[PDB]
Amino acid sequence: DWGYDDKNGPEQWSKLYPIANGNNQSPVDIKTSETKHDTSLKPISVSYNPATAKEIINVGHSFHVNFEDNDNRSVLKGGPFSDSYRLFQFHFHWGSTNEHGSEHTVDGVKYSAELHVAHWNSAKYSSLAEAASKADGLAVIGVLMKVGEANPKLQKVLDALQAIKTKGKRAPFTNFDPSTLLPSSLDFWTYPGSLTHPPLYESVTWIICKESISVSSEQLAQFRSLLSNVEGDNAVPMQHNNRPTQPLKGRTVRASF
Ligand SMILES: NS(=O)(=O)c1ccc(NC(=O)NCCNCc2ccc(Br)cc2O)cc1
Ligand SMILES: [Zn+2]
Repeated sequence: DWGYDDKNGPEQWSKLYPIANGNNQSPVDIKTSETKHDTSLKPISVSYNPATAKEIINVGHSFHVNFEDNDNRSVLKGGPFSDSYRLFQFHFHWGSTNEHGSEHTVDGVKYSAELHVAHWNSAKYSSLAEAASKADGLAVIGVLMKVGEANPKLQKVLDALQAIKTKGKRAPFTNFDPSTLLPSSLDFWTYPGSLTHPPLYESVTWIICKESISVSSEQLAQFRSLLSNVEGDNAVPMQHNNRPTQPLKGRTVRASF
């Protein structure tokens, strides 16, 4: 099984998942002197229905908030896309201390955490499982989280963690619109990339917001106090789950601004 420790972590993923050394891997460092402004990029449009929120799950290396994805109640449109993409999940990545924790970096700068809002191409495919391995199958919005003031918009998420403290626990998580977590401006960078952990499919069009959102040192501590072990075993806090940045291999990061 893969993870983030020294024996099963990102530097070893290539043994079971050779795509880890591929040409479209994520995350990346966005060098702003090398980005290309593309006037053809449209604004990002998100329209999410809070009734699609379903469940929060401790998946061992992280926690996931999942959404009902049987129809187009919650969709992402615009940006580089001609297809509509259906929301299915959001989750976070974080690091061992405040000085790192984001997955993407901007001009070498590491942030404290990163929010991922993930969608699948329902115009072309019939399910997440079909879409997840297709080059145009997934769209993920990344938001860099800068340590500073406590972010009240995270409250429902943080309040839910006490009920999913150990691996495999899950609980209803309803009536929540994750567009409330996005920054005020949706100016973005986009590039073709991958899932940031196994199976590492090169199926993701990334949308990285220029504006960060805030998170406090104590809110990050709540993430790190989640446990990767099953109930009854020795407690193993989820200290970190961010992958190092990967080579661009000639890809172009486009800017909407
Ligand atoms: N950090 S991230 O880059 O935003 C990120 C990382 C991982 C994921 N993973 C995901 O969504 N689904 C798992 C793989 N697809 C389902 C699948 C796989 C194999 C078989 Br067999 C059947 C299946 O249904 C999403 C976003
Ligand atoms: Zn992620």
